[PDB]
Amino acid sequence: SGNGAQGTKFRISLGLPVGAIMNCADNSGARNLYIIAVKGSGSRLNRLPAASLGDMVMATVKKGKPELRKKVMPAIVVRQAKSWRRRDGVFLYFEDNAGVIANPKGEMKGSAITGPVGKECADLWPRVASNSGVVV
Amino acid sequence: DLIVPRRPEWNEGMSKFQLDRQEKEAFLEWRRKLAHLQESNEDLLLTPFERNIEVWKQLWRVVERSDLVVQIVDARNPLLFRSVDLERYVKESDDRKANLLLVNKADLLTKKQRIAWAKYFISKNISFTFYSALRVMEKVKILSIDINIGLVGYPNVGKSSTINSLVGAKKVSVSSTPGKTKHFQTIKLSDSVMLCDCPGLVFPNFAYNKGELVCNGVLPIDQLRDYIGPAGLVAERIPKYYIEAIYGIHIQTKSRDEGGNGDIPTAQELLVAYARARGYMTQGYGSADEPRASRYILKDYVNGKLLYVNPPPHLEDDTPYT
Amino acid sequence: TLLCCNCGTPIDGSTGLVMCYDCIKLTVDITQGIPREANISFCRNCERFLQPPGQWIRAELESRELLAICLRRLKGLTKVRLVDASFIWTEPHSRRIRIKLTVQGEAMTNTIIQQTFEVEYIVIAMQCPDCARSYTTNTWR
RNA sequence: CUCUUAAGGUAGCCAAAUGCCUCGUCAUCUAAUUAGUGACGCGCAUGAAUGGAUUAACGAGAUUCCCACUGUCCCUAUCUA
RNA sequence: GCAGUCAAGCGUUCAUAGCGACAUUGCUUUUUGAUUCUUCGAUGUCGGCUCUUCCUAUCAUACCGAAGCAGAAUUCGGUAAGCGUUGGAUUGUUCACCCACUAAUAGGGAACGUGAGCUGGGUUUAGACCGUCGUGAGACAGGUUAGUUUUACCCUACUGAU
Ligand SMILES: [Zn+2]
Ligand SMILES: [Zn+2]
Repeated sequence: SGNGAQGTKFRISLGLPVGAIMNCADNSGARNLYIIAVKGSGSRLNRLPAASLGDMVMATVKKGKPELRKKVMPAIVVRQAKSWRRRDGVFLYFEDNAGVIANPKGEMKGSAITGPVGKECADLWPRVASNSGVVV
Repeated sequence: DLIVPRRPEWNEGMSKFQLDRQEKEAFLEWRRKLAHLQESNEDLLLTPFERNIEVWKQLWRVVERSDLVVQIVDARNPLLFRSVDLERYVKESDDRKANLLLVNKADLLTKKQRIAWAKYFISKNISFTFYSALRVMEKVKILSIDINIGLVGYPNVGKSSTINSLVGAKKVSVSSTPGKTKHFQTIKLSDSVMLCDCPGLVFPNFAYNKGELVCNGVLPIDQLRDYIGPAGLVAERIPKYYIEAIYGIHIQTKSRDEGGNGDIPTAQELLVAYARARGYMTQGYGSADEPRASRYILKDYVNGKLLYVNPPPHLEDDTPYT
Repeated sequence: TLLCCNCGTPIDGSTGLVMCYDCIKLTVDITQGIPREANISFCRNCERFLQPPGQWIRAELESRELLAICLRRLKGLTKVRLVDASFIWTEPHSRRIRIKLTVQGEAMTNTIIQQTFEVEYIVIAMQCPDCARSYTTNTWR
C-alpha cells in the first residue's frame, strides 16, 4: 500500500477487477483506463486480483491523446459503484467506476478532477485531495 | 553538394587485385565525405545514402561502358530525384559525356503548370524532355518515338516499366517496391545500339531530410512506424473537401478552434474518420487504429490517385488546383 | 517568470517548464540502466552473429537488421519511445560498431526533453557451435 | 558457345489448405501474441482447363479482431418440478 | 542433472572473499540410449481442469556465520521443508518466451499421480484438399479441415449415520 500512500486504509469491497475499464476523471486527455494489475494484491490460484477505492493499479489507456496510450502507467481509483461500508455502518456507492493517472510516488499527472472523490482516497493521497473540488 | 565518386583510371593494365583495390579504397574514401557532411549539418539530419560495397562496385561496371546515360524521374516532385553532382561527375574521361537528364510520367500535370515549370529548366539553360512512358520551347509532350546506352533511375519511379513502351516485351521485373530490380541486365534491342540499366540507388539529397517529403517510394511504406509525419504531410495538402469527395467520409466541423489543430486538421482526426468508416479496430478495445489505416491512404497518395505537385522555386501558397 | 528552483538565478518561461536547462542537463539523467559498451559474437568462416539465445540472423555488415538485433539486445532502450537510431561509422579492422540513440524520457511532470547519447558495440570472434559440431562426425540422420 | 534425347517455370501468386530450416524477416494490431493482417521471396517441393489470378452474392464451411451481451470467469449462492 | 578431492591460473601485488583448468571418485531414476524380463482371449495412450499427500537438492519467510559486509544493498554459507510459491497474451502443447503484480513468483515424486473424475485442442481409423515421390494402386512420422469418449446397484477404502 505504501507506494507513497500516507496511512493504512481499512478494507473496501473489491469492486473492479482486471479487465475492467473505468472512466478517467482528470484533465490528462485520457478518457478511459483499462486495469491490468494491482499493487498490494494477494496471490491465490485462479483468483484474479481486484482493486478497491483508494487503491493503486497499473493501467493502460484505450481512448485519448495517442502520446499516452500503448503504454502502462500507474493509476489511482477515486470512485467505484460497488457498495462498500464505512465503519459508521452506512453503505454507499457511486454510479461510475473512475480513476486518475499518477506517477508511482503518488503525484498526479493532471491538474484537476471532475466529479466527486472518495474520502478513503483523499485522506490517503494528499495530492489527490489537492486537485479535488468535491469530496463526497 | 558532393554525391557520386569517380571512376579513376581503368587504364588497361593488369592486377585484378589492383583493379579491385583502387575502387574499394575509392568507396572507403567516397563515404568519408558522407560522414564529413553527416556531422556537418547539426547532428540529426541524414538522407538514405547506401553503403553497399557490392552495388557501389556494380555501378563501376555500367556507366562508363554505356557512355550515354539517361535519368528517370517522377513528374510529381522532380528536384530530389535529380542528382546534383551527377552532371559534374559524368565529365571525367574526356569523351562522349553529358548525361542530359530527363523526366518521366508527365501525364498528371496541367497545361498552365507544365510550361511555367519548363521555364525552370530552361531559365537555368539545362537539358530535359517530358515523356509519358506508361501510355527550344516548341513542344507540348512528345510521343514514344523521340554506341551503348545507360538507363539509371530512382527506385520504382517507373524505370522498370518505361521499357514496356519501347519494346513492350516484359523483359525486366517490376512491382511497387523500392528494392526489386537487381543484377544489372544489358537489354538488347535494335542491334546498332545496346541498352544497359543498373540496380537502383539512393543519392545525398541533404535538402529536406527529417521534415521533408521522401515518403513517395524511398522508405518502405509497407514497413513504416512513424505514421504521423508521413500522414500529417498529406493533411497539410489536399484540402478537406477532396478527402470528403473521394472516400465520402465526415471528418470534423472544426471543433478545436484554439491553437490545437484549427483549420486543416492533423493526422489524428481524419485517420479516425477512415478506420472507423472501414471498421479497422485494435485488439482489446474498439479504437480506430491509425498506423494500419495510414498504409491504406499512403499507397493511394504515391501511385497517383491523390495528387499534389511541387510549387515554384519560391514559397508559394496554392499552385495545384483540383 | 519563475526561478530555476535548483540553482535559482535562470528566469524561464511559463509555457510549462522546470528547473534550468543546465540544471536538468547536469543533475538529471534519463538514460540510466544501460551499458555503453556491448559485446556481441561473430563467426570467422560464415560471418554470422546472434543474440545470446536465438538463431543467427545471417545479416551482412552494415545491414538494416543490425538495428533489429541491436534493439532486441536486452537494454532499457525499449522502455522509452525510441527514435533516430541511425548508424555511426566505425573502422572495420578495429572491430568495433557504433550507434547513437535518442530516447524521450519524461522529465519531472509532462515536460518532454530530447536526449543525445551514444553507445559502442564491440564484437568477439566465435566459431559458430552449429557450424562446428556439424563438421564433427556423430550419428547421422 | 552450349550439355544431356526434347524444352528450360512465361504471365501471375506465396511461409498460401502447398515453405523443411521456421516461432523466417520487417511493420502493424496488443500491456504482453508460436496466432491474425499487409509486404519481401534462390519457392525443401507455387504455377497456368493434372487449370493460374481476381471475383459481387451465397455459406449450419475454416480462422482473427471489434461493439453489444451475459454466472464462461473472479466466486459462489438461492428457488421450482 | 547434481555433489566431493586435486585448482593451471583469473579475481587492484594479496592459489578458493568469489569464478574457473586438467582430470579423478561417485550419486539419484525426477533425462535419452539398451535390453526385451512382465501385459498381444482389454493395465484405455498427450496435455490441461480438479484434489490430496510426500521428498529437499531452500525461491521467499524465521534464526545464525563469513565476506574488496561503514551504513544501505548484495553474495556465499549452516540448520531448517513449519507456511506459502500467482494473474495473464501467443501456442493443443509438456517445454519455451513475454507483460504485470508479488515476500516469492524453487525443483521434483506418487503406474512419467489422476479419462466407471471431466475435457477431447493433439496424436491415432474410415471422408476430403495441397506439395513431393511413384507408370499406377497408393506412401509421407509433411501441412489443413471434419470426425460417437460407455457401466458402479458389488467388496474394500473414505466421508458421514444407526
Ligand atoms: Zn538551473
Ligand atoms: Zn560460420
